[PDB]
Amino acid sequence: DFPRSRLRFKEKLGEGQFGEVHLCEVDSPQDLVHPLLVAVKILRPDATKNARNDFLKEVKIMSRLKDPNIIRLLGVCVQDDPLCMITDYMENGDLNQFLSAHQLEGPTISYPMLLHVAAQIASGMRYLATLNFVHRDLATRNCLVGENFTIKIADFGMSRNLYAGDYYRVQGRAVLPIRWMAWECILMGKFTTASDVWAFGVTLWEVLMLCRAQPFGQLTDEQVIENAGEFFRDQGRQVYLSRPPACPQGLYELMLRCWSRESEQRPPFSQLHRFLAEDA
Ligand SMILES: C[C@H]1CN(c2cncnc2)Cc2cc(NC(=O)c3cc(CN4CCN(C)CC4)cc(C(F)(F)F)c3)ccc21
Repeated sequence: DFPRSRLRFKEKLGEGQFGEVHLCEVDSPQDLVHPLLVAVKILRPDATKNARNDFLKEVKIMSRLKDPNIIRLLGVCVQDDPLCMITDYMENGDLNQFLSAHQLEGPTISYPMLLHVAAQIASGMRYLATLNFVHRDLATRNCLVGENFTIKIADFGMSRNLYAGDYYRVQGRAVLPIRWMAWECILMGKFTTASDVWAFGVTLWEVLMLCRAQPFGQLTDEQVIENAGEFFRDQGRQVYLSRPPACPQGLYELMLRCWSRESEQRPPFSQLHRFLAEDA
């Protein structure tokens, strides 16, 4: 596994129950593939067996995820306690905070740069599909920003209090990000690659809004659940996210295709990348 002796503390990026996150420095990297900045999630020596089990299930998943636009697992420290996972560290935080702090061309962001960010997301989602892996929680909050506008798709679960509003419970049953979920996810619980395309659609709406508003921000969580019912009903009472001001009708009709009632009609990520890379 990874030598703990090679991890040099810099900052405590945060804490929670059963663990805490650290930013560390690694000299002369001859373990991975001038010191390298790494992100370390460490399990508390007080953590429950349920907490230990969840950590090793998460390590198992991440170990297969190897793509330039997906968060890499550099290593683990599982042989002894406390258990830890080492990922790449993305200096500019998540895409939501990154976009929220910028204005369109407080630094600026250009329309081609917005599309370039949305292109990395599609190319990344394309990879997970080739592995037949459903993300289940794609949104800007779950996208990390690095040097030279690089985007790497991550998943924080429901660990950050900042995004508590993006999740609807449903107890007790299942805490869900309904505002990003397709109609079939809400009514049936049928998560697929085709429903990830719907989430991608909503994510591209977020990017073109520059993370300024929450999807269906004027409607209640119950009203959004009601709206999934109208897509199944197909009588013309179904509603959609409005066109962002800085969005041409062209790119808007793309978002609309991610919102086709039939999952077969929704375009795949290979097609979504190619359009975001060619048409502007
Ligand atoms: C080190 C620490 C801090 N870190 C950081 C902080 N600041 C700047 N840079 C980096 C980011 C980070 C991220 C993770 N986990 C992932 O990235 C993730 C995990 C899975 C599978 N789990 C989903 C959640 N579920 C509850 C359990 C299963 C899916 C996917 C993918 F499929 F989307 F790729 C990626 C773990 C630790 C850390």
